[PDB]
Amino acid sequence: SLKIAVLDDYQDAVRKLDCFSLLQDHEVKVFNNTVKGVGQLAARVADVEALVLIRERTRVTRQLLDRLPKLKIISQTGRVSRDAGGHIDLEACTDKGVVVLEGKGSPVAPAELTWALVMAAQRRIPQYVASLKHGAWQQSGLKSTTMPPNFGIGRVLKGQTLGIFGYGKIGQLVAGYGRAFGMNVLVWGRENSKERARADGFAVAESKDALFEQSDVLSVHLRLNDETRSIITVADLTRMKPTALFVNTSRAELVEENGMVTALNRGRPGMAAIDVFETEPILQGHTLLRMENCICTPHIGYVERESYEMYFGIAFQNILDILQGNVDSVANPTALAPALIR
Amino acid sequence: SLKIAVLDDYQDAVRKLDCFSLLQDHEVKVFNNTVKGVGQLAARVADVEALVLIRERTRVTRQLLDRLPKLKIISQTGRVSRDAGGHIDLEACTDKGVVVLEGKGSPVAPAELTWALVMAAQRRIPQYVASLKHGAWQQSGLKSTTMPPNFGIGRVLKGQTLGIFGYGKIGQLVAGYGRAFGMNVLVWGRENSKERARADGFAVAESKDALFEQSDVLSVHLRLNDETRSIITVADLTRMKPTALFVNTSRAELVEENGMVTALNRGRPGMAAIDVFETEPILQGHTLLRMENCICTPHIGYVERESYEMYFGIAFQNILDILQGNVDSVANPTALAPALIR
Ligand SMILES: [Cl-]
Repeated sequence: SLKIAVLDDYQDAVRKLDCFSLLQDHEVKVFNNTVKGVGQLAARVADVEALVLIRERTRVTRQLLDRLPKLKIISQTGRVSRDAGGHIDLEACTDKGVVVLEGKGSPVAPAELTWALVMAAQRRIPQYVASLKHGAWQQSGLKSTTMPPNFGIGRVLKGQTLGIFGYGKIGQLVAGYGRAFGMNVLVWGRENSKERARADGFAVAESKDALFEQSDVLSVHLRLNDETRSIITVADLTRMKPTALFVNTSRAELVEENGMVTALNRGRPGMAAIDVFETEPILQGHTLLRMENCICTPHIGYVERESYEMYFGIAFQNILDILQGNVDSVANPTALAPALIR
Repeated sequence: SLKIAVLDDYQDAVRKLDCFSLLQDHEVKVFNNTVKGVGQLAARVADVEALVLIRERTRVTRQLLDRLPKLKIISQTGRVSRDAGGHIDLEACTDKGVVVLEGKGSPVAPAELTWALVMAAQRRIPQYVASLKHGAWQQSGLKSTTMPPNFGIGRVLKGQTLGIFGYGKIGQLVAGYGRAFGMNVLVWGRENSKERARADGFAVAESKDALFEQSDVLSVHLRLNDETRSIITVADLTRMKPTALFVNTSRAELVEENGMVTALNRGRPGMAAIDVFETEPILQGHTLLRMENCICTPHIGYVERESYEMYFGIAFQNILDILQGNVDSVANPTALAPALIR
């Protein structure tokens, strides 16, 4: 019987999941807000032996682990990144003999979310809905002199060009949606992405430059690492059409710092839809939130009922499996060794 | 050279269209708001000989035409309905010698808008967007105590049931989007609609009861006529699951008056997304508009760039064509016979 904490559950959804009953033999506290800074966070989880993390919402540093003597298990919803950086210091965990348990993820919820944003942006749904609530009939704004003529009006997807930057599992689903809407789908990425795209019957853009020039909607599906940090520059974005939509439900740092705000202010692309920010949560506003030609959602790509059932079901079962000596989900198995060999 | 007026163009889009230059030899006035008063409407359009209407935005009554001696042409964007309802009194037009020109429609823009609402509603996009703008991180604000658990978080489409009521051109497209997202499509309608659906590979409902009970998302795709008017009752809607979404982008009058409000207030369906209203424009104090579980858009289904280019292109060409004697677009051909014979 462990003291378990689940962090960063803003809408208090975790405790209402069918899978929550998996932890019936344990004492579970779910927190509904985020605390940053080592001191306050260590005091909040001082007695917990098992910590459940929601994706990358909280980072686990050596300095945090120094302040947590009772911690035995970190159970990660979704994948644990082995690369430099990563939101969990695995070596520091291994040093304390804290096991990190790895879950599994799914591309479906964030792919559908990507498309929901494509459709919402191209039809100016948030803008029209908000205007209507304030009494303005059929008004979406977007009528500035710097903007294209009739930019406030909806745009059809059929027969337009969809650029897909990155062809992993999410990119592949979203490319499929494009095809089913009758869009002209072009893919770009590393060599193996191009190969899998060609095998799937998708056209590959001539170059990265060609992707940004030609796309009416450009959507980014890349994992963040040293190769892809700042891979999208202001030069790339300002190559985009004045009527073009830039979509990013991946990671904010894929675009060079302030690059997006900068490009929107220069009028190319014409619109953006984003789900991810450099700093989260955003409680005190953001430049992009005050722009009528940006639609921003609060990192809801994976916030979905079936996704939570699967994600937490696995993270909770992982804790149960470890307590029975099944250590298959351990990311850092050398933390199981005695302190003498550690 | 005729005096032409275009009515009800709220965002002043018509004059910025490429097809607007078809009327370069004429005097065009475009109005940007709606007057319904027969006296105020007559005074606006007192000197014009050609009237271009935007779908059903303005009603043309006998008592309107009586107050308009100079009017010769009514050019309709989209189709002209010969139904007992009908927003134009075609008989009055004939009696006054006014020719009514019928245009052509397209299912693409309203089908894509339907899907945009399905996705916006299922991921609670406007709710999350508006909350974020107000400083609430990852709150959809669906704060009812009688809603299903976790109803404030998003829901994937994959694996869910898509109910389609009516299988014309728009329903066929929406069914195709359902299939593309991995939904189980369920089609209901008249025999020939059900037959076309089975041939297209879709499951069909055995009864209207089955359609309302089994759908997770239910979308209505019927034309309004003597049989489909008030075809959806409160009793239909309260057969829907408390987790279900009802979508209506077709016509408000398919649903019995106050039926949707009543049903939503009784928790069944759990949510609605509605593009069409009994009286348009609506007022800010409209009942549905106040509801957190109703996403309301201001009849934007056909308000789209390519759609406007197509619809107005045809309507403007129709005017040009009848001025040169080509009268194929005339819906009331007997209006062309001499006043003494009328
Ligand atoms: Cl319309």
